[PDB]
Formats: sequence, structure tokens, C-alpha cells
Amino acid sequence: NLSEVRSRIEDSDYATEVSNMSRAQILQQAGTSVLAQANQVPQNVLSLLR
Amino acid sequence: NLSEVRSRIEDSDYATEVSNMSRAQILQQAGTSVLAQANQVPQNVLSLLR
Repeated sequence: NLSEVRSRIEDSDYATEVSNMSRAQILQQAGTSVLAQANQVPQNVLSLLR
Repeated sequence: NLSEVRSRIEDSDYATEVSNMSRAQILQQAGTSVLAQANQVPQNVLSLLR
């Protein structure tokens, strides 16, 4: 019983942690695919107007 | 947030500055095309009368 209680406190079930890792991976790929666009947003206007 | 506020103070959006440069360029070309006329205004009268 002490190993059961200690285990809940320290050991973490994966089934949520694989999902959290997957959500962070999709957020990373979406954030990088957005970052490039953010980078090129200003150049089109300046060069186009200039 | 400090870079945002500092940026507004120092960085200037171009979209107005390209337009200001264009207005100054048209004013320069119009002022030079007027200056020549101003230069030749007196000669026609003096020579014509003389």
C-alpha cells in the first residue's frame, strides 16, 4: 500500500504524457510555420512601396 | 512590452514615409520646372521692348 501511494505521487501514467508531448509538438510545428510568415510580413510592404 | 513602446518611439512605419518622400519628389520636380519659367519671365519683356 505504501508503494501504491508513493507510486501515484512519483510515477506518472504515460497515456496523458504522450498526448501532452504530441500537443507540444504540433504547437511547435505550427509556431514555426507561423514564425516564418511573421518574418516576411514587413518586407513585402516596404519593398513594394519603396 | 518595453520593446513595443520603445519601437513606437524610435521605429517609424514606412507607409507614411514613402508617401512623404514621393510628395517631396513631386514638389521638387514641379519646383524645378517652375524655376526655369521664373528665370525666363524677365528676358522676354526686356529684349522684346528693347
